[PDB]
Amino acid sequence: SDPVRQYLHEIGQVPLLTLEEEVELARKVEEGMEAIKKLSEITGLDPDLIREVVRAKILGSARVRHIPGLKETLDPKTVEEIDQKLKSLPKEHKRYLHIAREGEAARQHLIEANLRLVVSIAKKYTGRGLSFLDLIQEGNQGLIRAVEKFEYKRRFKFSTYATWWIRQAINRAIADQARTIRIPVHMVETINKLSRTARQLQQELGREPTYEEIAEAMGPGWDAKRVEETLKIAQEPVSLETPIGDEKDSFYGDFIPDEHLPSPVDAATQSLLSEELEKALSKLSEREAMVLKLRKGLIDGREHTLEEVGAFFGVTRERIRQIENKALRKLKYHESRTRKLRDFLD
Amino acid sequence: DQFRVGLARLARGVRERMLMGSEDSLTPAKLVNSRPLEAAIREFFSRSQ
Amino acid sequence: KARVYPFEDDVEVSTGDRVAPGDVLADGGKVKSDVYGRVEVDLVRNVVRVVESYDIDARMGAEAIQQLLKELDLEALEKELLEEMKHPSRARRAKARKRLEVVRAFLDSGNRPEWMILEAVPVLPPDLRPMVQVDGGRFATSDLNDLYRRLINRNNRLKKLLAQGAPEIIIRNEKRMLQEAVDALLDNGRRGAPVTNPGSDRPLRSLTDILSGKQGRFRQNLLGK
Amino acid sequence: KEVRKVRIALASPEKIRSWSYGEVEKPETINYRTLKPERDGLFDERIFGPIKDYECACGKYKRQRFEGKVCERCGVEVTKSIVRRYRMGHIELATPAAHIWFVKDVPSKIGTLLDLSATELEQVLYFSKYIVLDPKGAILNGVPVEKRQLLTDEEYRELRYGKQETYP
Amino acid sequence: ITQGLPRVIELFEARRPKAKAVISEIDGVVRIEETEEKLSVFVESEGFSKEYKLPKEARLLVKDGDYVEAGQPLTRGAIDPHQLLEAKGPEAVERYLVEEIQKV
Amino acid sequence: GKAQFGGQRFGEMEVWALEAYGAAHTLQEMLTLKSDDIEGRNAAYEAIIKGEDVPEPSVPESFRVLVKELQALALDVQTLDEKDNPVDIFEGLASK
Amino acid sequence: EKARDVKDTSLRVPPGEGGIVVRTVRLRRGDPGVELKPGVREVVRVYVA
Amino acid sequence: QLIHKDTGLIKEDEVFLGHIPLMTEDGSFIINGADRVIVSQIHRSPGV
DNA sequence: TGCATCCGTGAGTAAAG
DNA sequence: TATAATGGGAGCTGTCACGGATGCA
Ligand SMILES: [Mg+2]
Ligand SMILES: [Zn+2]
Repeated sequence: SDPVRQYLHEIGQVPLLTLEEEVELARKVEEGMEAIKKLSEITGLDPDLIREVVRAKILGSARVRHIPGLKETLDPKTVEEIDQKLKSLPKEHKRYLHIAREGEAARQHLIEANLRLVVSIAKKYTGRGLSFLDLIQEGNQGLIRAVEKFEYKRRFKFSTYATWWIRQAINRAIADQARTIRIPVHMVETINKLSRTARQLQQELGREPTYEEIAEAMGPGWDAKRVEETLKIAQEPVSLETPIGDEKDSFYGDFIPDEHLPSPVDAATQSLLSEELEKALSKLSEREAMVLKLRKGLIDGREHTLEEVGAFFGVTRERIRQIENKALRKLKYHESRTRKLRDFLD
Repeated sequence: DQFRVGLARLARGVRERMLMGSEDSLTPAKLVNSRPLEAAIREFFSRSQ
Repeated sequence: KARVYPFEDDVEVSTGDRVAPGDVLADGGKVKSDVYGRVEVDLVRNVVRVVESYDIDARMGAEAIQQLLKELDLEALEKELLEEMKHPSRARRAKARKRLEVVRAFLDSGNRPEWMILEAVPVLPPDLRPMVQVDGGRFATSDLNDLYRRLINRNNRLKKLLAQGAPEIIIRNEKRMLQEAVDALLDNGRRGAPVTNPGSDRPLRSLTDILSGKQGRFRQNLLGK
Repeated sequence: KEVRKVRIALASPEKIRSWSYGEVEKPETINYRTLKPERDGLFDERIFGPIKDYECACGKYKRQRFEGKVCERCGVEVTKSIVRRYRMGHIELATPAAHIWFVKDVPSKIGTLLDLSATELEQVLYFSKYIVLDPKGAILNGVPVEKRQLLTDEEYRELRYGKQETYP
Repeated sequence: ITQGLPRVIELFEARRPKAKAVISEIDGVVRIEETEEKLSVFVESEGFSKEYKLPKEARLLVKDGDYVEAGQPLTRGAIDPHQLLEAKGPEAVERYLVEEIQKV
Repeated sequence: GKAQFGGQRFGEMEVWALEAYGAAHTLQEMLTLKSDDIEGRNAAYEAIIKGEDVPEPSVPESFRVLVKELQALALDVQTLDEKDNPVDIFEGLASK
Repeated sequence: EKARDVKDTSLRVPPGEGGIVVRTVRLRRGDPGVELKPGVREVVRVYVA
Repeated sequence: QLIHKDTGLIKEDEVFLGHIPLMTEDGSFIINGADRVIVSQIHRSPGV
């Protein structure tokens, strides 16, 4: 029913390691990575493709997919080919294959054994914009990174090194996903520094700070205008389905008018403008009207240069400019006489 | 009642900061985020039925 | 519960492989497989261990359900249900009628049952879920965008957890979360808790809610405006 | 032509992809500084269309002479902006997901087709029990595994990965 | 004293009323059987016999040894329209619904 | 609303009133030319300021929104003709 | 005539309203005691009797 | 006051929690410049 | 073949808000 | 990037009637 209860149960299935089992699993992981290095040395294959093949066989045919970094599409055919090229090795060479397989199995069991630590850390990051489960999964990603980077030779328990990458992944996800308008990680850091600074200023000032006080407390390079611009850029959107009034009757978005689509008055005024422009252009000859329509973009949407209109009509650019000028002059005279286009100039 | 709810949220934040942090230097000012209480009261007075 | 088979020469199967009775384990084919199980090559002990287990295909989720639905031969089922319609017990006739109704709906329509399972999820045009600047420079936006963002974050993290070979508990959790993300996108509130925005008890407004009710599309904007 | 009927039917993944003009790959809406849509996000003009009539995102093509042209620099068609109300996109899922309408609208159409009760369809769909598609000659608790059988997690692990235990 | 808008709704939805009257599934003649503790009514055809057991204080619209039509009311109260439909047919139910609605 | 220079709501029951009168054309005006037939409302305003009779309306935009919101639920909704051949109410603007 | 850079967005009297102006309040960013929400340069209020 | 149980250290301070709206003389409030009134609510009394 | 029991769903219009 | 850290909190409640699916005896 409750998905977090279900995941907590599945987590409570795998038992917690003893120091010996932890050291053993970590050791097998390290030696398996070394063995994949050695198998790349021998076979001259790609270390990542080798790792993917060993992983594919350890997990089963249940999961097989194309990996982004690999140059070849990872399907059971090619994994069988590579597994056969591996199985045709001498004993002291083929030994590294068993090493790598056991290392991958240890990797899986180490992650599964330490899945509870992720939960016990992530429970303290709720309410920052991410679901509990979302935090748990991002922490599990951190746990996978920790497993792949751990060094058992340092004699540190695994929890210590894993907590670092777990916090890292949780905080990266909070910084990368919480906002509907995405903000770069460094800008989120600056925004939260501003928040904490203003909260300290209010906790010492007995009131909310002004922009200038926050600029003071922020140091050099910070003035009131920059605090204001940072607060402006940090503003989060609001829901169009926000309730208005105390019934379930109206949404906030219902009062927002559409500025994009033209109003019927706008469309009609554009139509009357085009028709009056054709009216005034019919008082010119066909050539001066066509030159004006070409030079202003009413024919094909774009404005032509004098050289293009002159090449189209077969005249010099000075002549096409002169007939454009006389067309404009006739239009100015007709407009002064009839005043049929003034009101459209707003 | 709304004050009590804001206080409960403030206390959750307080314990959150108590678990971590340099426990040599932790003042009351370093543990109290007044924002949840402020928000609860502001909500009651602006958008309550 | 395993079966031991020591070896003296080059072994032919590696750790993790699935073994059936009659499979060659090691020593050029001399030592072979007795029971069904999974191969644990022990180089310390120089024995090829086999822990008894079947290669059983048992899945979870909409992937399993989609497989089964693809596997339905509709005419065959129609025949079985017609035979069931001749049964004395009224309950069995009733159930076979209720099932045969769905079967014949799919048959006469030309819709594949598996289509009730989504592989590609459609995305509404952006103007129908706007992101608009209200008078004064702030932004207002539809809830569908946050539902789609939940969906896309969880789907992307699933693709990465797969590409990075994650354990089964984790992939299972991700897949559960993905199904629930889709469910909230389409009919938020229907199963389980309704998805809310942070710092608010208000349920987000999904596609079903846009379609139905007093304020739904039909009654609010199509049968009257 | 004149509209006379309106049909409604299920849509295949191929049909849904036929509607889509692009896959939405990033959970991002618009850029916090430019206030322009992000690439491969929910508002991308490459997918859904131009924001301004007959004008691509960068600005290379800005009149009606270009119609249907897809800009090479930014990839936005030059048509009317009204199309941002009509052009679908799609999300390609890693794992298929059930359309809740066909699950929770009792009696469930899926669960009726497969003779699966509401509880069983819930348990399989939200990852609480396995279901067998091939037993590969498995045997559980003295009876062989029949297809479409509901195994708990303990049972599936005992069958697929064998029995064992460790004692201190 | 009426039932009003709830009665109209109970009719338009064809809901089996709470204070439902009992009707005869067949024709026949009536034979009452009333112990001081229990009460029943029997409708007897020329080869058939139906038994309608009902609580003690129910008001009867029937006199002993009378000839009742199939679907005729025996108890007082509102007739179940679906029982009327099975016993007496569509025209009977149409008459009943129209008249009962018009009463309000 | 008056503050938004808004229009009156002609709701479900007002529609029933127009139906019971058999004012098919008055009703169709309410549903298209006066509310959300974009081309229709523009063309009506232009015809009236020119002195012409108002044009025959076309599809209300909210029905197009309904079609697209059903597509968003993986339901294919298809306007057909009497020959059961699809009709495009989107005028090609959303078919590749 | 060149098209001016700006456009008329003035606050006019809505339909069916009006009267006699009796108060104007003006607040500007950079003025003593005054701080508006981020972004706004100035706020003007007119009271009509 | 903060107290570490083992250390015995006791640090004390008066912290600022924000503002509480005051009620005017006539029993009303002033929230964001507009007078508001909190309406008493009737409910089932606790008990058995 | 019959009942109790549970889950889902709907519960007036316009106005202002 | 390294002390060790390993299973969560919030429910929140004066209808109501029906219809249809599930559950028992
Ligand atoms: Mg400064
Ligand atoms: Zn471009």
